[PDB]
Amino acid sequence: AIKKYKPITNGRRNMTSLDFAEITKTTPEKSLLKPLPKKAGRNNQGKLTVRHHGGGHKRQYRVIDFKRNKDGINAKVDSIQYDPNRSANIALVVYADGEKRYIIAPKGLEVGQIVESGAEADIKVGNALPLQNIPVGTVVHNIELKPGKGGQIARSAGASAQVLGKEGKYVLIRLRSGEVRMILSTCRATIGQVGNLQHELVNVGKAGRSRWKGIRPTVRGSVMNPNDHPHGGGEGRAPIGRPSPMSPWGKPTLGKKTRRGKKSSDKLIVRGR
Amino acid sequence: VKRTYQPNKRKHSKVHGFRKRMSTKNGRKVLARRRRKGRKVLS
Amino acid sequence: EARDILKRPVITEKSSEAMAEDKYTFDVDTRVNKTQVKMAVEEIFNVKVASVNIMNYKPKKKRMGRYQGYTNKRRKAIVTLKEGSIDLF
RNA sequence: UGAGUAGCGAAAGACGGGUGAGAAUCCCGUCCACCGAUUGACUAAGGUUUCCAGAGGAAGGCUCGUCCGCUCUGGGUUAGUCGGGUCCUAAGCUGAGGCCGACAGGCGUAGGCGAUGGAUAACAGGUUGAUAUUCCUGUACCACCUAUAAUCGUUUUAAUCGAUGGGGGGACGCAGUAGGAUAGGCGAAGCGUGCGAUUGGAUUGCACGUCUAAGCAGUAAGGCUGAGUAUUAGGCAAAUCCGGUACUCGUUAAGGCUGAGCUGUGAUGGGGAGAAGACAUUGUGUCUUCGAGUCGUUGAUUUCACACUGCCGAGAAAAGCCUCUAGAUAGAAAAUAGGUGCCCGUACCGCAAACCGACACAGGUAGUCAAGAUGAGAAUUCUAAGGUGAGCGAGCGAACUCUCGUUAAGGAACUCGGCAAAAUGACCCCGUAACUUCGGGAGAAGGGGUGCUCUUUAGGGUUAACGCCCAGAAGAGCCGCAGUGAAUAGGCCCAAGCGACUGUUUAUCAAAAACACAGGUCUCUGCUAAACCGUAAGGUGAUGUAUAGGGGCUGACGCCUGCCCGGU
RNA sequence: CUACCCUUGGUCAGGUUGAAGUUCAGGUAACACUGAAUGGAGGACCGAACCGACUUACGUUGAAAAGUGAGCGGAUGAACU
Ligand SMILES: [Mg+2]
Ligand SMILES: [Mg+2]
Ligand SMILES: [Mg+2]
Ligand SMILES: [Mg+2]
Ligand SMILES: [Mg+2]
Ligand SMILES: [Mg+2]
Ligand SMILES: [Mg+2]
Ligand SMILES: [Mg+2]
Ligand SMILES: [Mg+2]
Ligand SMILES: [Mg+2]
Ligand SMILES: [Mg+2]
Ligand SMILES: [Mg+2]
Ligand SMILES: [Mg+2]
Ligand SMILES: [Mg+2]
Ligand SMILES: [Mg+2]
Ligand SMILES: [Mg+2]
Ligand SMILES: [Mg+2]
Ligand SMILES: [Mg+2]
Ligand SMILES: [Mg+2]
Ligand SMILES: [Mg+2]
Ligand SMILES: [Mg+2]
Ligand SMILES: [Mg+2]
Ligand SMILES: [Mg+2]
Ligand SMILES: [Mg+2]
Ligand SMILES: [Mg+2]
Ligand SMILES: [Mg+2]
Ligand SMILES: [Mg+2]
Ligand SMILES: [Mg+2]
Ligand SMILES: [Mg+2]
Ligand SMILES: [Mg+2]
Ligand SMILES: [Mg+2]
Ligand SMILES: [Mg+2]
Ligand SMILES: [Mg+2]
Ligand SMILES: [Mg+2]
Ligand SMILES: [Mg+2]
Ligand SMILES: [Mg+2]
Repeated sequence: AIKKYKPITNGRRNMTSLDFAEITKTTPEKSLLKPLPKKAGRNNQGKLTVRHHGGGHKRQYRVIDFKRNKDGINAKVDSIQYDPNRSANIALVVYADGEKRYIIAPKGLEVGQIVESGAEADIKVGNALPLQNIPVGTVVHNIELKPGKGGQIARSAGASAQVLGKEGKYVLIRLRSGEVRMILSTCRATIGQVGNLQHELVNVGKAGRSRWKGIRPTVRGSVMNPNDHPHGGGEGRAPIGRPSPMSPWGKPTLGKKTRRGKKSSDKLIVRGR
Repeated sequence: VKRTYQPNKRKHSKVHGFRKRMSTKNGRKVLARRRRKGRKVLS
Repeated sequence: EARDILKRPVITEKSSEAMAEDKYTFDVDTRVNKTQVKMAVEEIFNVKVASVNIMNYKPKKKRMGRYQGYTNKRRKAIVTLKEGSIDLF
């Protein structure tokens, strides 16, 4: 899974990478591609509103079926492919009527395997079902919050959640974060865990590789000036020098909770992370 | 040493030209001011 | 409108050499096209026009005393006759 | 006033002959010198007439001026095919209705605009003072139109057109070698053309040339690719097209798609080192005829070609194009002949005296081409093609300042400090320590060799061979102070502090131990996420979803990170 | 002009080192493993173009309102344009 580079240079020293053995086709499905120009963290006013985004390799977008709403028709896993837009890999599947779609690639999905969706689908990896029909204790991913909107939860590499119980209109689920919350039982989920489990272990190794990923450098608050940052100024190095560490925009940033009050989901959230 | 002014017909027109001036309320105010003063060149 | 399309003939050394080659040079209305020039020539001089080349000349800076200005811009056509001849004199 | 003072802005000129009122400074000539990965040839921006011819010499020109990018007068830019428009879309801009907002107005859907990218039919020669793929000559190609048409159709059609729809295609990264070609280079007792030395010698001696496009027809190094037939929960309807599926045959083949180049033709034409005739008030000023095109070798940074192989960071769009139907309608056209084909740019400068720098300014300015000797090379030195001698000079050869060379004995005694300088420097061979994260340290260090002649002799590429090219080994000799004989080309070592490292920074006194960094950790955030911009709408986050996103601190890696929650 | 960014293009003589992987041979009960060859990695190495700006001399009513000479760093990349 993980390949460790030899220290031929100080740049490569301690660097690692995925071996991409899971990938079975190295080019994408042409008809499922769309252009994805970079925003570099700049909004519709043309202003930088999120720091540290910019540059990086050009990417095409792969249209991904998060909805899994094509029910009662088998689809055969043509290939597992790399996708630059997300940590998970993606499986190109071919339905029995000849329509082709990308899905998040679950752990253990193999080329030639069959997947299905709907209330009658079997409980096996890659099948999509309403939480109504998914048994208690099952590990799932790509979970909807609103029926028919498409999966929004547990889509990263290695992500999964566990079905815990079934109230009347809602099913209890334990999310990767540890939160236990209710989700409408008409919402769908895909059986299994998202694949590419070694993603998090990669040692990026050098600054340039982050740059290829489109991440620009993070300048620490303490090495700016007072007009730049609450931590700026001071002669020589200085400690934080106030009761709490502060964000660049002057808000406390260590332990201060920011979840807004009076949210609709607060009565659905059973146990915080 | 590279100097500040690097002329470019397209840039000059698109930034300071007649249609750019006309496309904004304040640009139209620029034109009105220059006409009032009696400028030969409005844009 | 042919008499408006054609303004005057051009008489220069280069134009005289062209005339030796059966090419007649005219200053024409700055708004007309090559086709209009051909049709005007055929209407006015009862010739058959083989082809028309055309070109524009920018206003040229010109001085007289302390007054600076420009000459008129010009549109100059060179009409190659297929049949016939034109006597400008 | 300073004062006839500082300065006259990187440089090599000399003389002869002209011209003129006047000449170091203008013109012509000879010789000399300078650049030549260029000071040469193109060209995009930018400038906008500075271009050409004739005339001038007030002012401008750092001197002069008979001259000029100056002044006067008159001229000069030619396109169906080159670049742009009548084609396409990217970022971005704009935006009917719409959403938002005291006003002003902001945002935004459909739709438009918008090259720096996609598509797209012409080449060679000749010609002027000034334009030329634009004019002329020759020979093409593209779209459209008209007439005549071998032939096919004639209303469910079936000849033909065909979507504003479907599908295919266009269509793409980075690196790495290998190969086929071609351009270009080089050689030749192949051929052609000149010349044949007076300074001692030679006369198979010396010098020069040794080509020709698009188009059309054929061919083919290489690259890629199974094909056929049935059927159909999909491609908003349909589909014979695409996708899916099943079967038959096939699979180091055949067929299909691509493809540099080559051959012929184009072309008894053009060009051509040159020769012979002439004409001419003297004529380098022009007319007619004639004039060779070979073989070998080398060989691309061009092309086949993002082809092939490998890789992770996973690499535009839309149209042109092809195809499918839904639809349309009696008519369609292989060929032949004739015809039609607009607008804009086109001059000139363009590593510069014409652009940006107030200057005829030692700066800055994207891209293309770029020969010989040497060499690994686009380095180095000298040359070619081509261009240039720099818009003040003449003397003198003081101090002093600058730039350069050398230096007895000594050799860091200088100095804040070896600052500067000196030394090292190429290629081959021998040889090379602690330490180490096992990669390194390393070109460690420290040594040896290097020219020329001749003899003998293992090879490799290309060829029937000869021949051409590459490339060693051994021995014997010769010369100098010295053989990478010039130029270009690391000084090395032992230790300590700091930062892991490659990077980044105070444009214009600080390049660092500062920033960043990969790694660590804390913390927020369940998605209309948190954070951020905005009054809002609308956005970034993210077409992401806790292996994710924001913020704080720490800063590779190794070993570790103790006690205190009273205060905030 | 300059900072960052967006889309779309361009450029980087020549030489060197030799990661992973693979094949062959050996080796093993089988693997480890060893050697050779192959292979062509890298914010890798030397060095022009190009980018930069460490030292120093010169210049300081400059040739230049930041330059020039000689050395200097990077030069397939977080490159330059
Ligand atoms: Mg950040
Ligand atoms: Mg600071
Ligand atoms: Mg403050
Ligand atoms: Mg402080
Ligand atoms: Mg302190
Ligand atoms: Mg024209
Ligand atoms: Mg005096
Ligand atoms: Mg004095
Ligand atoms: Mg004096
Ligand atoms: Mg003086
Ligand atoms: Mg001078
Ligand atoms: Mg002139
Ligand atoms: Mg004078
Ligand atoms: Mg409106
Ligand atoms: Mg273009
Ligand atoms: Mg010319
Ligand atoms: Mg003699
Ligand atoms: Mg022209
Ligand atoms: Mg020209
Ligand atoms: Mg430059
Ligand atoms: Mg040189
Ligand atoms: Mg001495
Ligand atoms: Mg001595
Ligand atoms: Mg001392
Ligand atoms: Mg002393
Ligand atoms: Mg020194
Ligand atoms: Mg450092
Ligand atoms: Mg500074
Ligand atoms: Mg400095
Ligand atoms: Mg720190
Ligand atoms: Mg502590
Ligand atoms: Mg490097
Ligand atoms: Mg800088
Ligand atoms: Mg320098
Ligand atoms: Mg270095
Ligand atoms: Mg280097």
